[PDB]
Formats: sequence, structure tokens, C-alpha cells
Amino acid sequence: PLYSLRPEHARERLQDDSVETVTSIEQAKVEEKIQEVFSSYKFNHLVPRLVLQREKHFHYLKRGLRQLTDAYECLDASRPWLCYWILHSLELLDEPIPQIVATDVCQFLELCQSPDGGFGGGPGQYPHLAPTYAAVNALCIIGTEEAYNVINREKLLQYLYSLKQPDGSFLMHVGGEVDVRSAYCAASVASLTNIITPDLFEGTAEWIARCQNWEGGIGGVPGMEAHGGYTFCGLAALVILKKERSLNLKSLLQWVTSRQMRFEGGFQGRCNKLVDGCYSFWQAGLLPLLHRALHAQGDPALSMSHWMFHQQALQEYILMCCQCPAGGLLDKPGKSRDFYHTCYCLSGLSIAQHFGSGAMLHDVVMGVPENVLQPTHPVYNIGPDKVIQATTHFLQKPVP
Amino acid sequence: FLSLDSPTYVLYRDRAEWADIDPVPQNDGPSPVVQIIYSEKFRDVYDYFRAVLQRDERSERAFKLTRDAIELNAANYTVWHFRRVLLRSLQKDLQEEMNYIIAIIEEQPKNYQVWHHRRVLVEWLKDPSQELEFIADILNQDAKNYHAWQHRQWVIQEFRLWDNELQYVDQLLKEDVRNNSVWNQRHFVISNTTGYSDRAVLEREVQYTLEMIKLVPHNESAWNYLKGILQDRGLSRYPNLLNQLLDLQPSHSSPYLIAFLVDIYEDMLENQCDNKEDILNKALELCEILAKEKDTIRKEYWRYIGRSLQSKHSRE
Ligand SMILES: CC(C)=CCC/C(C)=C/CC/C(C)=C\COP(=O)(O)OP(=O)(O)O
Ligand SMILES: [Zn+2]
Repeated sequence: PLYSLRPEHARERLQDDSVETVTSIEQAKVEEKIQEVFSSYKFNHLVPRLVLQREKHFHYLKRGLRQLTDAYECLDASRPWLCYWILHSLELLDEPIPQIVATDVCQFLELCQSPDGGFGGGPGQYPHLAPTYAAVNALCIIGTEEAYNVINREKLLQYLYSLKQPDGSFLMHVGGEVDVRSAYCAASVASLTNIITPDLFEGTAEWIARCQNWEGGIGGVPGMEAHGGYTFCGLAALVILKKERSLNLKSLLQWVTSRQMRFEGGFQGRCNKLVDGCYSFWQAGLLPLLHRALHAQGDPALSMSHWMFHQQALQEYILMCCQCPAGGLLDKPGKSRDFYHTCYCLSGLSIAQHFGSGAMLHDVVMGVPENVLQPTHPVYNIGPDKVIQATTHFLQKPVP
Repeated sequence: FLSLDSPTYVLYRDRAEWADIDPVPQNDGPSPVVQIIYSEKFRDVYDYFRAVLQRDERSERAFKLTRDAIELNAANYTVWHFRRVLLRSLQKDLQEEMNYIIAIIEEQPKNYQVWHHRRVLVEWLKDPSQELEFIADILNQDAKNYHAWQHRQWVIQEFRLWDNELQYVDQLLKEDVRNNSVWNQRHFVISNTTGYSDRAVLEREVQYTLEMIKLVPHNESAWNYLKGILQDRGLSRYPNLLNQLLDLQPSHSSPYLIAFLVDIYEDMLENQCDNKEDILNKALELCEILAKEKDTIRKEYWRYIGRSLQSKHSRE
């Protein structure tokens, strides 16, 4: 019954027009490998078994939360990301985190925090907004009085304020540049910690809104090509600020939906590019957001059981083509595993298997019923419970 | 200077010019998480960088060290910061530094720090003379590198270097009509020079685009382009664009032509067109042709389209 294994699915293969270019050549090679992957069952005379290697993944994750090989030196300035990706993956798999590791993670994020606010990529590194978002996310996942407490709110707002630009944008860090990605980071920490003052995000929705181009998606900066990672950041940030309507939602829905690979089943980050497991979150994650936005406009034609993407086809991509047998997920077959791709492939899969839009709930889970993951919040990419818990907690505190 | 990759490169703790300063170990906590087992080399450079960072040593040796700490992790923004303060207070030559950043971009064109630093250099020196051609070198290796295009958009806006980009775009568009980064570039140049409101630039643009579709029917980039420059003013504002697409259908078509057709229809019924019922039904049939056959990956999208299309125009 697998949608990607149906013989008809072959008619959904790169329809090159007998004119080759780097783009079609490349696309046809991924298409050929993915095909080998789908045909592996028939060629070997077995009935497909879509099973998510929980145990394997948990191994990788449990371990990495503690020690990494020198192969992660290129992430020496991204330690807090290491935490989020891993803690998030874990919560996604339902694996609990023992209070001592929680306290440990808690204490390291501490060493990562600047006395002037925000978090650095490592102990003693300067504060940047990405590690700031990752660290705050990481803490809200633990969600213990201890975690919450690490975050120094009066300085977090001081720091955010020193990044804010007049045009509505935000610096990724003192002396650095702006991009939609930073607006989201700041909206996110500012939201979860109840630090949003009345002028903090003034001009931000308008600035994010001008990064939407002719494609319908959002560029990293005004004038840039439509990009999934940025699009997610733009729409997400706008949902926090409650200004989604600032965008051309109609052209954005058309653009996301068109980023699904009719063959591979997963999502590319840019039109005319290649599939990539992580875009399972970045792009498919835009569907529940668009949904929430259109719903708030009393849109009556919305579905009440499914996202506006082939949940099935995407789940088959993650399950069949994105798991490394040693544990951990990946971009695509032939690529090495990494915690980033573990985090987002999982994040995406959870999104693809869970629908909810009020009281209307509806799962759809390919392969073995154990493949169900814990739901993920589409704005923050942390567990819905983790969001409610954190905001209730922080709301009980006065905005600096 | 010794290259971090020279056969004879020596650890810092084994250098004479460094004997006076004690390296500073990383403080990961009494017992850490996500702790990286750095190599000896790696640990060596960053232990000594911690030292100069901690004492704010604006020394020449320090500047040299940053380079090694950059190769080891070109993403370490803290080191990039220090390097820049060192570059300024040491009165270091910025053209040499351009030669440096030129080399390391070429080495890792997908790193962000590497590109921001170049931007900082060009602003400082107030000179963009070698930009467009360097970027054109990177794009020669990865015609779609996001940061490269970002950098070339910055250069061109900031120093007004619009005059030759459409030629450039046509150069590349020729190499690969599918490079979506190049279509975006096209839009960028036109938008900021003559704009799309000039009847003559529009006609040209669409025409050119139809020409591209005719040659590569399944290339989604030209289709999005053709939809992008006309969906703003309202697809329906162009009455014979529909008849023309119907004439291309015969032996060309695909899910791109049909969706565009339903896109023209949505705007038609949205703008009090005539024959509303025939057009509505016409559009819903394509909506199902798309869901059920031509573009089923998007079945849910198309189901929604046909749904709202009804809610919006049913006789009621
Ligand atoms: C802050 C945020 C939520 C951003 C999401 C949007 C975005 C720009 C996504 C794409 C990330 C990318 C191109 C590489 C990250 O992978 P990597 O971790 O393998 O390391 P790398 O960046 O060095 O390649
Ligand atoms: Zn990826």
C-alpha cells in the first residue's frame, strides 16, 4: 500500500525535456538512488517494513548528549545547539531525561550565558541569537524550576534591545548582520520568557513581510530567493507577533506545497533543488502554521484531519531514506548522520503524523504503530506541553 | 608564518614565541554535557586563543593565531570578532586581508562568517572593485550558493552596480535555465532598475519566459517566474494569456500549465469575470485532474483549492 512503492509512482519521475543541465543531472541521480531504496524490498523478495529505529537513535542521542568525537569540532561554537537538537530528538522519541543530566545540561547552558544577556556557542564565547534560541529551547524542554531559572530575563531583554534595528530587523549579534532567522530567534525567546515590551518588535512584522518575494516564500533578506529555513522563520515569527496576515498567505501556501518532491516524497529547501530530510521540518512545518493562520480568518474550506501536504509520502521518505542503521537521521541516502538531521527529520515525521486544529485531532502513521512520536509545536519546535508549561511559568513573572 | 596544514607545523605549546603565556583550558563544568573530545591540535590552538582572548592581547602573534583558530573552526564567531579587533588596532593591511578572505571563502564557500567578514572588509576599504568577479568565481563552482548571491545582492545595491547584472543573469540562465537562484537574480535587477510596470519590459519578460517554457516545459522555475510577475497585478488582467497557454498544452504541458490555468481561473472568478459558472466548473475539473492524477503529491492542496473555489463562487 506504500504510496511511494506503487507502480504508478514511476510516472512521477524527473520529466527532463531531453535538455540536460546541472540541475536535472543532479535531480536524476537522487531520483535514481531513492528508487533503488524503494525497490530494495521487491528486489530482495521481502514485504516492506517501515520501522523507526528508536533504540538505535536513542543510543546515538543518549551518548552524544554527553560526549562527541573530534568530528564535532566544527560545532565547538554551537554547543547549545547540540543540546537542543539532542534533547528535542529525545523528547520526540519519548525518552526521558534523568534529573542529573538535566541539572548538568542546566549548568552548562549557565556557563554559556553572557553576563550582559543571551547565550554564547560555548563557555566564554560571545552571545549570539542562535545559541540563545537553542539554549532557551533546551531549557524549556527540561522545564524544571532549575532550567527556567538559568535564563536571566532582565539581561535577555537588554541584549535583545541592543540588537534591534530601526527598520524592524535584528542583529544576529553585536556587530553582525540581520536575517529573518534572527527575528524568529528573538521572537521565540522573547515570547517563551515573557520579555516582550510594547516596542521591542515594532517594525519586525513589516520587515519580515518584505522578505516575501515573487515566489511566495521568504528570502533571508529582502531580495533573496525563497528559502525553506527562512520561510519557516518568517512565518513562525509572524505567528508569535500575531501578524501572519502581513504576508501574502495564498502565495506562501502555493510555494510550500510546491516544495514537495513528487517522487522522493520529501521537501527541497528551494525550487529546483534537491530533497533534504531536514526540510521535513522547515517546509512541512509551515503547513500547520499556514493552517492556524488561515483558520483565524474563518477559512471554511480547510480540512479537519490533514495538513496540506502528503503526510504519507513524507513519512515514507524519512523512514525509508533518512535513517542511518547505526542510529541518527540524515539529509539523504549517501549522506552522513548528524544530530541536526536527526532533530529535524524526526521533527518533520512527528509533524507529518499528527494533525490537530482545535478539537479535531487526526494521526496517520506509516509502518509499525510504534513509529508514533510525541507531538511537536510548529512555532517553537519543542513539545506543546513544554510551551504551555514554560509560558505559564514565565507569565507568573513581571516583564522586566 | 606556518600553515596549519604544513608538514612542519608545530603545536603552540611547543613554540618559542609562545613560551611566556599559559594556555587556558576550556571550562566545561565539573562534569559536562555535549563535551567534544577535541584533537590535540584543536585543543592546542583554542587553549592558547582562550589565553589571548582572556588577556585581550592585541599582539601580532595573536592575530596569526586567530587564523589557525579559524581554519580549525571557521564558524567560531568569537574568534572572527577578535580577529577584526586585531585587524583594526594593529593597523593590519586590508588588501592582504582581502587576499586571505578570498582564499578561505574559496576553501569553504558555505560558511557564513567567511562572507560577513568579506562584507566588513569591503565596507572598511570602501572598495567593491573585485567583488562581482570573485563572486562570479564562486558561482562558477556552485551556481546556487545562497551566501554568494546574498553577497552579490549586497555589493550591487550598496555600490550601485546594476549596469551589467542582466547580462550576467543571461549568461547563467543560459548555462542552466533551471537555476532558480538566477531567476530570482533576474527579478532583483529588473525590480530595482526599470521595474515591471514598464509595459515594454513586461512584454519582453513574459515573452522571454514563454520562450523558456517552450524549450523546457517541465522546468518549474520559468513557470513560477511567469506567475510571479503577473499574479501581483492580477492574473486575469491579461485576457489572452489563457488562450495562449491552452495552445501550448498539446505537446508540452504537465502539472505546471494546468495549475497556472486554475490560477488564472481563481483570479477570474475573484474579479467578477463573465461565464463565472463555466469557468468555476472548468477550474474544479482541473483541480481534480491535478489531485487524482497529474499532481497527486499535492492532492490535499488541490482538494482545498477546489473546495474554497466553491465556497467563494457557488451560485448560492
Ligand atoms: C536559527 C534557525 C532556526 C534557522 C533555520 C533556517 C535555516 C537557515 C536552515 C538551513 C541550515 C543550513 C543551511 C545548515 C545547517 O546545518 P548544520 O547544523 O549541519 O551546520 P552548518 O550550518 O554549519 O551547515
Ligand atoms: Zn538538510
